[PDB]
Formats: sequence, structure tokens, C-alpha cells
Amino acid sequence: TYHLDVVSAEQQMFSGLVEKIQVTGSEGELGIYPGHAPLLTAIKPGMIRIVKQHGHEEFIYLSGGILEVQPGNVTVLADTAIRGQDLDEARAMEAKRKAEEHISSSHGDVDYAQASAELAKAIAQLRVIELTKKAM
Amino acid sequence: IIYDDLSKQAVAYRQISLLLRRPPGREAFPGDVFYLHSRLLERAARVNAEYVEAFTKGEVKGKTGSLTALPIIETQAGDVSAFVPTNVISITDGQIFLETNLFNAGIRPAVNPGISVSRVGGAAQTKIMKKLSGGIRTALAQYRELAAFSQFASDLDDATRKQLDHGQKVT
Amino acid sequence: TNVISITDGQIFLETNLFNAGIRPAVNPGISVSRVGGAAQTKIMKKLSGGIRTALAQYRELAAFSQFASDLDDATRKQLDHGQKVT
Amino acid sequence: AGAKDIRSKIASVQNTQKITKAMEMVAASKMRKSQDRMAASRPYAETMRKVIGHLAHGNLEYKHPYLEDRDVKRVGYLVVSTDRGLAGGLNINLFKKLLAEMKTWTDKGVQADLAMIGSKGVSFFNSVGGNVVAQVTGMGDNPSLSELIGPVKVMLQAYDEGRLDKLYIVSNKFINTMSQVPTISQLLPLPASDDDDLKHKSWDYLYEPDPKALLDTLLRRYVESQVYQGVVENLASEQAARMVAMKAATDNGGSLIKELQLVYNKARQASITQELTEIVSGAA
Amino acid sequence: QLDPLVVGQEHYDTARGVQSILQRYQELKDIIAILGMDELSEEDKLVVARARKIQRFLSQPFFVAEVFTGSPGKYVSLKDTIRGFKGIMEGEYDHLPEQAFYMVGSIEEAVEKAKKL
Amino acid sequence: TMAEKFRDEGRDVLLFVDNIYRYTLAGTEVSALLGRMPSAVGYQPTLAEEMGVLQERITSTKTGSITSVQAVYVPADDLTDPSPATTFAHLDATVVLSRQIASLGIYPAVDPLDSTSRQLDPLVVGQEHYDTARGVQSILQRYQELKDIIAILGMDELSEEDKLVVARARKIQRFLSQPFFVAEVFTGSPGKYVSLKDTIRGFKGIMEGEYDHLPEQAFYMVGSIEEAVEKAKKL
Amino acid sequence: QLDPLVVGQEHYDTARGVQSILQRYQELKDIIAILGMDELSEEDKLVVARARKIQRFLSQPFFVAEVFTGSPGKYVSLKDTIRGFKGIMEGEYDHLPEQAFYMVGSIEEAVEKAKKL
Repeated sequence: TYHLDVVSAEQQMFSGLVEKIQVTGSEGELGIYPGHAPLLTAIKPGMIRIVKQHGHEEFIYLSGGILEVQPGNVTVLADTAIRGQDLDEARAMEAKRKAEEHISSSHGDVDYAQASAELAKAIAQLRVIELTKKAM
Repeated sequence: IIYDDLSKQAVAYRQISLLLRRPPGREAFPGDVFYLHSRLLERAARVNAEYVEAFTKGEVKGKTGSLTALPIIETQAGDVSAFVPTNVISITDGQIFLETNLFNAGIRPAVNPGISVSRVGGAAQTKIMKKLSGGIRTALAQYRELAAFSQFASDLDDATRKQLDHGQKVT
Repeated sequence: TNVISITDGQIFLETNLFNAGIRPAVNPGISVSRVGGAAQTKIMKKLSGGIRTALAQYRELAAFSQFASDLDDATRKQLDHGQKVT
Repeated sequence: AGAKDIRSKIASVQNTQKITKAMEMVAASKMRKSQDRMAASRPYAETMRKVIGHLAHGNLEYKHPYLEDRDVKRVGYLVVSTDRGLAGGLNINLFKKLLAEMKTWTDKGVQADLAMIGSKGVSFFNSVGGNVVAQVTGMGDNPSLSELIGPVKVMLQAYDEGRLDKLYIVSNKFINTMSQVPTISQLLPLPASDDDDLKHKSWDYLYEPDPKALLDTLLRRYVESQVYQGVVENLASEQAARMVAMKAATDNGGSLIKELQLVYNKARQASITQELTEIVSGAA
Repeated sequence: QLDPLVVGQEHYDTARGVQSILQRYQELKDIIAILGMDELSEEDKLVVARARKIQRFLSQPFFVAEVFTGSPGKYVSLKDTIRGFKGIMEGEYDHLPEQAFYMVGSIEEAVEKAKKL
Repeated sequence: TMAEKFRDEGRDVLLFVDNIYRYTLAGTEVSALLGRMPSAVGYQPTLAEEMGVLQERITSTKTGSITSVQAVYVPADDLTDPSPATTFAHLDATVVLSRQIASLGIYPAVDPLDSTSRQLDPLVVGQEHYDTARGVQSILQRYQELKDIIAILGMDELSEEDKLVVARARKIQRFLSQPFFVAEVFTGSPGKYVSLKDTIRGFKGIMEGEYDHLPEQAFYMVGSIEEAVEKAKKL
Repeated sequence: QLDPLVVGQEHYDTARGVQSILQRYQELKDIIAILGMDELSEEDKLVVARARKIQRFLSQPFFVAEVFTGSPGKYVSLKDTIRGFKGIMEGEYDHLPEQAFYMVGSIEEAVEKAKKL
């Protein structure tokens, strides 16, 4: 068996010993067995087939990525969402537009938003430094 | 015996004092306001068998008598540091503090743990209640502070989550 | 505390507003006039009704002045309108 | 003054102390979670960088633009900043450090260009007047690579389109729970790395379809991954600075109650004295 | 005298419901101020939209105030008060704007006013 | 005036006053009964003299001593009020008992940080006693904040100097426990009388790593340290 | 006498500017004392730093305080102080350390002292 690592840019998606996998390489659908010669290819969005040693199958969905084979380890550098050239350009256009027009979005941290407002309300008009005669 | 307001007694003593022109003290209460309540609540006593036998001249011999007292005090804005409220906290054996922020929230009776205590404690508590209720008070106090921290802090650990929801069941 | 009880209104002049530059230092919100609009010309009675609410919403938002970079741009509108009318 | 107003102020300072203690606890937990999300990012970048190292400057080489030191007409910057205040001196230490070096550059007649992560930097550089070509904001405590693609796509495109000649990321480096250093680092053209693939003369890859087509995507994925890593390190540093800030603020509040209560005691005694003296000395 | 055994569970539950709504709205006011209104859940946006209408509907034009505002005054029986608030909280009026409730009087006069705006 | 009789017989006496504040207050009540003008915060005009003519008979004459232990109540949590402000002018030492040290199961529940004595001076107590007391105080008041680090960041974050500081602070804290002859009723352990030398040695020891080789529960409730080791022997 | 008609418009506006920003500095001190100075807006740190400069520049060494400080006294004409304060307020001297302004006479004695740090 050989060791398979499926990793995204964000977090790791699998790690364990495998008997075989079947992956949809960009040029053609391919299958990797122990000792496979070093290979390097892109891969298309789609499933990937694993058989965990003792033959136990499973399927994983990928948005694409790159498959890198060495004799004893194979790794699929997956990615989080579909990649292309129209889609990335859509994202680039929206990002320029949000700067050209100074569109400011909020975060979602409701906890900080509550504590910050309770603190701003509490700390107001105390005037204590006029009252405690702290020089400062 | 349950004195409905030992506060409205202090006020009437003040009135009838300043009308005899006796010199006042803090809060304009007469000088000896403390000696007013002290000589009242100190009659709430448990008295042993020899005292009862020697008082009733041998008509009762095995019994011990007693007189519990529950004086009621009114506090402005929950201030327990005022003249009269703090006098009596020094005279009695404990206090039950009834909290308005609880009472207005439908928690009734609004007994505030932590700040309320009984200085005779479990010696006065029946064995079964002493056994079951041993931990309730500090559990509620710590739940009541944790439930304040939780106001800001979403995504709590599931140890503190199991503490909070349990304290909430019991409350 | 006697004269505040006898009179029909109050104009509260404050030394903080006076120092900060707000002259006359009248503090609305505290100051009152029980005759109200019956003692005005109907134009002023009409217009001044919106100033009261502009300042009321400002004084409700005023606490966030020292965090105004954080605020959302509706409350930022209301807050800057309050500042300009003050 | 007046004992009751001072008591009403002491109550509010105690309330503020009770708020900042909670904010410190919250930040101290989010820091641990964020530095979990941090160290989970090492494998992808490490294993992609070994591949690039073998493929492009090991036992053979390619003439891709990103890898070689063309001259510098203008320089691009990717700026990582927070979305939340109360972080302390983090963001503006970082921005002063940036400004120093963007000034150094523009002294040479070169232009500098910026792209912004987070809203604090956006507001700051829109106030100072630096050029911002693209931005992303409101990521909060959940940064994701799906959102970063935009600005770094812009900067890369403008790189190989010739309009930029060097690309930096400016960000805070979470080193210790108590210390965090603002750093500027270079990610185009690609900084040389150690461990040349001398041991890898033993293999070469079956490139499918072609090596020159792959390296061109590998480098983009690598740059995006380093930007993401910078964003997440800065996100851990944000918590690790907010927590120390709220610690300090809780101790300042606690140190101010001690003065407010001395003023309160003095006022209490003055009121008792001046009342009782009015009763006694006024009567007969 | 605000307890079920004197005023009835109808009136009592309506009163405590109105207090609950306004309390939650007070909680949400500052999340709104800091994060804007589009960040709320869409049942929280209903708490806000109903709290504002409840807050309007408690106002009323008095007869004696006819000399300050020039508007004629209104007398509202307890039946119509309970029915109005118990209706607002239950979403029977989510289709009216807020200003339809201000200085209106009974609830039947909120609908008659909505047509006019 | 009973203690003064025992003093005149050449003895040493210990005089307990169950609350000096109520003595001041009885003085105020009597004063207001006699009709004299009030002074600072409603207290009699003769406050300081009524206090002094008592506190001035409690002294060490050539024949004998009276030593006083006086329970003090401070009104309104105010150390400025004329009553405490007058009493404190006479006290030589000050021991504070704390609810927290009690809940931690150490007895007697004295607080080592807030307790003070104006006899802690090298001149009157010698240098070894002085600097030993000062050392253990600084140890405990660093531990006081290392505990709040640990509370929020967890034990792992500390330097391996501070982990030893904590391990020693915990053993100093334990060693302050003692079994009283009167506490037997509660805990069955026979009470110990610890001569001063033994305390100075015990803490000179713990504070400098000696006896780092035995566990913290070997100090708890033990007595002298030449018994702390022999308890450690058989855990 | 501090009135535009009695003292001239420029002197009056200078006095009122000094008061305005020393007061705006007073309002900020509570949030500085609690949250530390770093939470201030970027154009509020400017106000704090100008107020702390003005506070020093109000200091002066007297001819009768030599006995206490050694440093010789100064006599600062009016024409010159109302120029120095305009300089500080308008940000002309916004590049000097605070201690340049402590116990000097004219603004021209502050700038020199800044050469020594």
C-alpha cells in the first residue's frame, strides 16, 4: 500500500494508507498503484476513488487540484472552489469595483459588535479624570 | 415573629425623638438608633431547659423554648451600606437579599445567592435537606456569574455549556 | 430646587459646551419650555419640530462618537446630521 | 461631586471592567482556534514549494517571468489588516512600517501600488491618499481562500502584464502569545530557498500534459497560498493583541476604582458632617 | 394588579409579550448601529419591524392635546387595545408601514390610514 | 483592670477585646445622651481621647506586660473614617483572615500578603527573619499573577522558571498550615507548637530549592519541617 | 476684556482655538486612561499631541523664579505669543518633540531647543 494525502489550502482532507485510487487527470482518467512512477498532472473537478487498505472504499468531491506522485507517497493538492479563467476574472472585476467605488462591507462578529457597543455606552460622559484628580 | 418593617419603626422613633428635641446623629436618626433594634432582636433567643424550669417554677422541665425573628428591611436602590440597613445586618444571624433584577424577570422568590447567607448554616437543616442541598448555593452563584460572561461569548466550550444549561434548569 | 419648581421652563447653560465652543451654551434635552409651540410663529412651530428630533437621535447616538469609524453608514448619516445641526 | 453621582460612576467603571474581562476571555479562546487554523495550513504550502523547487530550479530550469529579477519601474503591495478595533497598536505600527518603505521606494522615482485585505487598512489609506486598486473586506474571523482570489489575481495579472515589477505582502507575524512583529516579505520574483533537489537526480516527473503548462499554475497556487497564510497569521495576531489590550484595560479600570472610592468616601464624610452640624448648630 | 388572576390571561399575556418584544429590540439596537441591519436574521428583522410598530401604536392623540397639534383626539377601549397589540405581535399587519400606526388611535384606523399613505 | 491585676503579679497577660468599634460607638451614644456637639462624621468630640485612655494602659511595664488582640470592624469599608483612623494609630500589628485561604483548606486562614507588622524591621527582628519574610511575600505575590496567566492561557505557556516558581509557591503556601491543640476536635491530628527558629528554617529551606525533592502534600498540616520530611518519607 | 472688539479678531480667535482644543483634549482623557491611547482616531491622536504641546508652551520661566530653577527669566511680548500659538495650532510646528516647548519664551526658542533634543 501507499500513503495518500489530500490537502487543501485551508485544511487537510485525508491521510491514510491506500491500496489504489482512481483519479480523473486532465489529460485522461488515470489509476495509481503502489510504486507508480513519479507523475505530475492537473485534475478536473469531480470525484476521486479511494480504497483504504483492507479494501474499504470511499469517494471524495474535489474542485480540481494537482496530483503529485512519488514512489511511496502520493498527494492531491486540492483546492476550495472551482478555478478557471472566466470565474477568476469575474472575481477580479468585482474586487476592483469594490475599490473604485468605495463599497465597505461589514464583518459578522456579532460578539465584538455587542461588547464594543456596551463598552462605548458605559465609557461615556464619566468625566472621572476631572473628578479623580489624577494629573495626567 | 415577623416584624413587617424595622425601617418604618426607625423612622417613627426618629420622628418622636426630634419632637422631644433630643440631639440627633448620622442621617438625623437619634443617637441610640442601634440600641433600638439591638434590644429588640436580642430577645429572639433559644433558652435552655434549666432557664425554662427555673422560670416557670418547675411546671415544665424537659422543654427548651425559642423565638425566631424575621425582621424586614427596605433598601433604596439595593444599597445595603446605608445607616439602618447596615446596622441590622450587624445584629442578625444572616440575611436573605431579595433582588429586583430577578423579581422583575419573573424569578420569584428572587433570592440572590452569594450575597445572601445564614450564619448558623446546616446545623439548623434537616438531615435529608442538608444532604441533597449541600452544593446548590455555590452552583447557582457560579452559574449566575458565568451566565453573565456568556452574554458576550458565543461558541462556548461544551463543559461550560453543560454547566450553564444545568444551572439554568435549576434556576 | 425651589426656582426650578416655580418657573414654566428652564434654560440650562453648561460650562463644558461653553468651553468646547458651543456658544450660547444652551443644553437641549435638559432645558424645557412648558408653553412650547403656542409661543411661536407658525413657521417656526412648523420647522423647529424636526430640529428636536434631529438632536434627540443625535444624543441617542452620541456615545458612539468616539468609535465612529466602526459605525454603519445609516447611523453615520444620522450622527453627522446631528453634528452639523449642533 | 456629591456622593450619589460618584457612586453612580463607580458602578459604571465596574461594569466596564466586567466587559473587558469577558472580551479578554473571548479573544484568548479565539486565538487558540485561529492558531489551529494556522498550523493546518503548513502542509499544502510545504509540499507545493518542494514541487516548484524540483521543477523549476533543480536539475532543470525554465524561463518563466515570476522566477527572475527584472528591473523595478513600480512595486505592488498586498496589505493585511484587521476588521475590528481594540486590537491596540497592531494595525498602525504595520501601516507606519509600510509607509516608511513605500516612501523609500518613491524616492527612487518608482511608483507603489496597493491592494487591501480588511477594512481598517482600506479606511486608513483612503484617508492618507495612497492608491488602492482592489480590496476585500468583512472577512471577519473566517477568512477563506475563495475570497482572496480576486485581489491577488489582480496583482498577478498586473505583474505578468508588465505593469508591476515586484510584489510584496505586508503582515504581522505571530511569533509568541505576547509578541508579534510587523513584517514585509517578498513573493515575486520568487525568493530562492535552500535544499536544492540534488537528491532528486534519481527521479523526474511524467509531466502530463506539459511541464511549462504546469509550473505556470503551480506558481499562482503557491502565491495564493502564501497570501492566505499571511492573512491567517495576522488573524491570530489580532486576537493575541486584543487580549493583551483588554488585560491592560481591565487593570486600568481596577486601578481607577481605587481613586473613585477615595473621592466617594471623602464626599460621604463631608455630607454627614455638614448635615449634622446644620441640625445641631441651627437649633437654639 | 397586573397578574393573570385579576386581569385575565388574555391581557396578561399581551402585556408581557409587548414587554418582551421591546426588550429584544433594545438588545438589537446596537448590533444594528455597529453592523447595519442587513446582518440580522430575517426573523430578527421581524422583531425589529414589529417592535417599531408596537412602539408607534402606543402613542395616541388626546382630546385636550387638540390645542397643541390641531389633530382631533381618540378614545380607545381596552378590548381594542388588546386586540390591536395581540394582532401586531402575531404578524397580522406586517404589510403596513410604520407611519400608519403613529398617533392613530384604534387599530381599525391604522388600516384606514395605510390606504391614504 | 483585671488584666492590670494579673500584670502587677509579674505575669504576661493576653487581653482580647471582642470589638473595639462598638466601644467607640457606645462612646458616641453616651456623648449624644449628655448633649455635646458632634465632630467629624457624627463621632463624639472626645473620640481620640476616649480611645487613648484605654489603649494607653495596655503596655509592657518593668513588672509585667499586657498584650492585646482586638477585633476591628471598619465602617463602610472605609479606612479613613475617624473610628478606624483613630484605632490604627495604636495598633502595632495587623493580621487579616481571608475567605479564600479558608476555602483552599489551609488553616489558620491568615492572609500573608495583607497581614502586616511594624515589627518587621531588621533592627528589631534581625536580618534573617526579615529577609525570609520578605522573600516568601514576594514569592506569593508573583504566584498571585502567574495563577491568572494560567487561568486564561493554560499552564503550558509559562517559562520553566515560572513553573518552578509555582511549584515552590504552592509548597510555601502549604507550609503555612498548622495543627492547633484546639483543632484536634476537628481533625484528630495532635496540635503542634512551632518555635520561631523552626519557622525561619522551614522557609529558608523551601525558598531555595532544598526540599524540592519531596511533594507538596508533605508540607500540608505538618508542623516543623523536620517533620515535613518524615511525613514525606511515607506517602 | 477677551472680546473681538476689545482685543482684535486674531487674538480672540487664537484664544478660542486654544480653549477649544484643550477642552477636546479633556473629553478624551477618560477613554485614554481606560483603553489606552491607541484606540483614538487618527485625527484625534493629532489633537492629543497638539494639546500636549500647547500645555507646555503655556509654561514660562519667570524673572523671580531663578532662585528655584536657575534658568533665566523671559519676557514674551503679546505680538509674539499670539504668533507662536497660531504656529502650534495650525500644525506648523507639528514635527517637534514636546520637551522642546517646556520652559521657553518665544516659538523661536522652542525650535532652537529642539536642536538639542
